[PDB]
Amino acid sequence: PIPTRQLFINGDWKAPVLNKRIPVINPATQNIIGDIPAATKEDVDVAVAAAKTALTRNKGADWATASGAVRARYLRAIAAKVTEKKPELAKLESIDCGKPLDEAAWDIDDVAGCFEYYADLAEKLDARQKAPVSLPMDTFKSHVLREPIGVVGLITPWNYPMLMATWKVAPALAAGCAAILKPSELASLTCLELGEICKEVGLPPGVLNILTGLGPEAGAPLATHPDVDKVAFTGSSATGSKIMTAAAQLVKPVSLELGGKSPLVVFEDVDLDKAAEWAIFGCFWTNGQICSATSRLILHESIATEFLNRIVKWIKNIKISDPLEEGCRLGPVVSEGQYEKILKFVSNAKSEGATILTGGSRPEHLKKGFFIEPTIITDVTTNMQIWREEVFGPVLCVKTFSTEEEAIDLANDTVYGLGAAVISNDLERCERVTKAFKAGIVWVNCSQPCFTQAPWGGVKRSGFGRELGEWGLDNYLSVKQVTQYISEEPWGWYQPPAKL
Amino acid sequence: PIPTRQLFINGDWKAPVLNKRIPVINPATQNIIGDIPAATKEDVDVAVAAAKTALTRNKGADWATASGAVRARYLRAIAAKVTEKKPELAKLESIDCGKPLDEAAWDIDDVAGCFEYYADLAEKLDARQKAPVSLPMDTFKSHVLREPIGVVGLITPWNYPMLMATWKVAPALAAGCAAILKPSELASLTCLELGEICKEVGLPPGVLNILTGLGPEAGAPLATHPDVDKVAFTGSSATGSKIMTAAAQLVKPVSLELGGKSPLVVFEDVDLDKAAEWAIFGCFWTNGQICSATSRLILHESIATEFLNRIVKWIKNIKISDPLEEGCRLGPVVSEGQYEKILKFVSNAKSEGATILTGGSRPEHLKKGFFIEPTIITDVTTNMQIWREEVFGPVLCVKTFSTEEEAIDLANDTVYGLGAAVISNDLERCERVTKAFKAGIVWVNCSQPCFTQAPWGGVKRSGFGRELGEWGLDNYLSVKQVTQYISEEPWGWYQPPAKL
Ligand code: NA
Ligand code: NA
Repeated sequence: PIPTRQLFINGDWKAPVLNKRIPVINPATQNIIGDIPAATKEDVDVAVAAAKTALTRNKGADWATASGAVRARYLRAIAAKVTEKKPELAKLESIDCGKPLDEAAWDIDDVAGCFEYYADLAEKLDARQKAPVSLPMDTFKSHVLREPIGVVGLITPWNYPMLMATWKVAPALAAGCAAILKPSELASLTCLELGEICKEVGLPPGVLNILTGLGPEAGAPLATHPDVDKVAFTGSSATGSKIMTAAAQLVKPVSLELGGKSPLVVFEDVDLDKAAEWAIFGCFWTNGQICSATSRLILHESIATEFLNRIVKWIKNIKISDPLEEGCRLGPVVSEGQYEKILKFVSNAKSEGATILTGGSRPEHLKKGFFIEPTIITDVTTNMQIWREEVFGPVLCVKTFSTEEEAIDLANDTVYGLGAAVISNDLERCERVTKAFKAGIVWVNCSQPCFTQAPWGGVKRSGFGRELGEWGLDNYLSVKQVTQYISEEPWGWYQPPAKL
Repeated sequence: PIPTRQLFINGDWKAPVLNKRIPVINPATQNIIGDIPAATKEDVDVAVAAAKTALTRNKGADWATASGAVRARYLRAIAAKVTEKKPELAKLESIDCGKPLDEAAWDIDDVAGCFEYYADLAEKLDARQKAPVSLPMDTFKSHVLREPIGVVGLITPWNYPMLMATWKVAPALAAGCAAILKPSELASLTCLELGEICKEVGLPPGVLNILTGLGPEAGAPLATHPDVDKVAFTGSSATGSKIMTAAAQLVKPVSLELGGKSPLVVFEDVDLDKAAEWAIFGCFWTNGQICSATSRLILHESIATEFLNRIVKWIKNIKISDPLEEGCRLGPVVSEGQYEKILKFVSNAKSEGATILTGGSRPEHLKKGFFIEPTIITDVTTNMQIWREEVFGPVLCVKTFSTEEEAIDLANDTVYGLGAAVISNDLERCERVTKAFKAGIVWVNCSQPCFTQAPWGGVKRSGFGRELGEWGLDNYLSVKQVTQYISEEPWGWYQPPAKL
C-alpha cells in the first residue's frame, strides 16, 4: 500500500547517487512500513544544477519568463490532481505522521486550495509588472520589474507534511522560481507523491525537485550552495539558527518560520463550552504538534474551577486511537524520540512541583504506538520549564489572572511571539488585548484557524518574514528598479573638454 | 571648528561608560582634527534599554502607538533643521569623508528630502492600518495591523555618512520604531549633529540614539542583544557575514545592503561625450566609493578606441583637490588604509598583465592627502583580480564586446548583483539588456542617479532586502494578522460532553 519511490529530479525519478535509504515508521503501531531515499550533497548538486537549467532553458520561455497565466495553468492542474487523489493522499498522511484522518483530509483540501490561490495570484502578476514609480524630476522615468528570485531551497517539517511543502512550493512556482523541496525524513510519503503529480501534469523538468533524506545530509547543502538564491525554512528554532548560520557565509537570504509558546487568554464573560473547545483545539489538535499552539492557558480566576471541570469533561470524550479508525480525534505523536521527550516534559513539571490535573502518560487501552493522553498541567509557576519551553505534544499548562493588565503581562511573558488568542464577549477588550499581544498571529474568540489568504509568521524568537497571502508570493520575487534618463541634455556634472 | 560631542542616548549627550575616544582624520590633509566618542557594549546596553522604554512609555502614546501624522511632524521638523544647517553640514561631511563639497551639498539636500518623503509615508500609514483580508468563509473575519518592529539597530558606512544614516533612520522613525544608529568610525561627524537636531526638534527621548565607535565594540553588540528586534546594515560583505552570523544565534532578522561589481554596457549607437560622462560618474563620482559603482566597462569594439580617447580627455578636465576648494570634482579617498588598498589593486592589475591606460597613482601636484588619480585599466582578462573584486576607489576596468549576447554574459560574469547600466539609443535593446541583467538596480542611458522614491538593493552576493520607497517603510513594520470567529455556532470539531 505504501509507495516505493526515488528522488524526484529534473522531471523524473532518480536514485540517490550513493543509493542510501531510510525507514518509514507508522507511529500508530511502531512498525517499519517501507523506506524513502536518503539524499546527500551530490544529489543536491544534481538537483540545483537541474533547477538552474530549468530557469534559463529556451530563454526562460517555458517557465521563468513565461506569463503568470501559463504557470497558473500548471498550478490549477496540480490542484485538480491533488483533489483527485485525496482519499489516498490523506490516508498516506495519517499513516506517515499520525494525525487523525479527518485532519489529514482537511490538510489535503487546503493543499489543493493553496495551489489554486497562488494560481490566481500568478494570473494577476503580469499586470503588476512595470509598476511606475513617480519621480520628482521629469528628466528621469522609473519602474519596477518583479522577477523570480531564482533557485529556491525549501525545507519543511512533519506536522503538516504536504501542506507545509505546499505553502512554500505554490507561491515559489507561481513567482517563476525553480525549487528543491526537502521534506522531513519523519514524513516524506505525500511529498514524494507530489513528484508523481508533477510528472502527470507535465510540469517542466527541473522546476520542482524533491529530495528526501536527513537534515544535515540533504537540507544543509542547500544553505551552502552558490547557486541557491534563497532558503525558505519551517521547523525548530535550533535548526533555523544552523541554516541561518551557514547561509551567512554566502550572505544568502533565509526566511524562518519557527516554534513558539503561544498564549490563549480566557476572560470570564464567555460561554464555557465554546471556550473549552477552542482551548483543546488550540493545544491538542494535530496531536499537539502546532507551531502556533496556544499551549499556555491564561484563565480568569473567577471561572478557573468550572472551566477546568468542563475542559476535562471534553477531554474525556476525545477518542484516542489509530488515526485511520472512524471518529478518531487524537492520534499518536510522530515518533519515539518525541514521545519520550514529551513525557519527560510532563515528569519534569512533576519534579518542579506542578500538578497534572488530567492525562500525563500513554492511554491504558492502547498497547502499541506513541500515544499520549491530552495532558493539563496546573499550579504552574512562571519559572518552570513547562511554562517557558515548547513541548510540541498534547500538553497544556494553566495559570490564572484577575486583571486585563496581568493577563497581557503573562501573555507576553516569553522569548517567542508566533501566535496568541483572546476569548471574551467584550469585543473592545478583545481589540485592546489584540494590540497588546506581541505576536504575528492573533485569534479572537477562537484559536488556530489558518487561512491561505492571510499572512502567517512570528516576532521575537519565533522567526521573521511572512508566508501566505500576497506576502507568500512576494517572498519569491526579486524587485528590480529600472531608472531611465530621458533628457537629451548632457548630465552636465563634469567639465567637458573644450572644443579645440 | 569641528564640533566635540558625546554619545546621543535617551534624548541627551552622554559620555561613554569607559570614556574612550577615537581620532577624526581629514583625508585631504592627513591631520588629526578632533575626536569622537568610542562606544562599547555597556553603552549599547544603556541605549537599548533607552529604546525599549521609549516604545512603552505612556502606553506608546508619544511615539510607538501615536498616529503617523504625529511622527510626520517630527520628521518634517528634522528635515527643516537639516536644510537650515546645510552649509555647515555639507562642509562637515566633506572634511569628514573627503567627497567634493558639491557632492556633500547634494547629499544634505537628499537627507532633508528623505525625511520629508518618509513624513508623507508616515501620514498615509494611519489609513493603511486595519486592512481587511478577504476570507472564503462568512464565519470568520480577518485584517492586518502594521506595528513598529520595535528596537532597531542601524549600522551604516562612511561613503555617504548622513545620507546612509537617514535612509534607515527616516523609515524606522516613520514606522514608530526606536533606533540605535551606529555610524562608521571613519565619518561620524554629521551623524552626531543629527543628535543635536533631535534635541532641538523635541524628538521623544530614546526614539533615536546615536552611538559612535568601533565596529566590533559598538556595532557588534547590537546583533547579539536579546532586546534588539532587527538589525539593518550597509557595508562590506565580510562585515555583513559577521553580523548575520551573530544574529542567527538569537534568530534575529537582519537586512544587508552590500557592495558589488556592477557593469555598464555601452553599445556603438550612442553620443560618445554623454556616454563618456556617465561612465565617469558611474565609477569616479563620490571618489569611486559607490557600492553600486559601474566599475566594469563593457564597451562595443567598433567605438572602443574613440570612446577611450574621449573618456581620457574628460578625465584630464577633472579638478582634483581639497574637497572644499571651488570647482573640486574629485577629492581624496576616505582613509590611509583605503588609499593603500586601492593602489595595491592597480599594481596587482599590472602584475597580472593588464594595462593602465590613465592614472594609477597619486596626482603630482598634491603632496599631502590620500588622493588617487582617476584610473582606467584596459587589456583585462576575466580571471584577473581587477575584474572580479570590488576596488572601492576611482578605478575603472574595461572589456570589449561585439554581440549583445556576449555583453550580457560579461555583465553577469560576477558573484555580485547590486547595480547595472545600459547605454544605447536603441531603447528596445535597452529593455532586453535590462531584463537580462542579474541586478537589483538597472540604469538606462545613465549610471548611478538615486531617488528616494525607488526600491534599492541587490541580488546574488550583493545582499538582500530593499530600502527606499515604500519598501523602506515596510522594513520597519511587523505584520500582525488578526482573525476573528464571528459565528455563534460552536466550532463543532470535538464531541461535546453529553447533556447529563
Ligand atoms: Na513516518
Ligand atoms: Na573622517
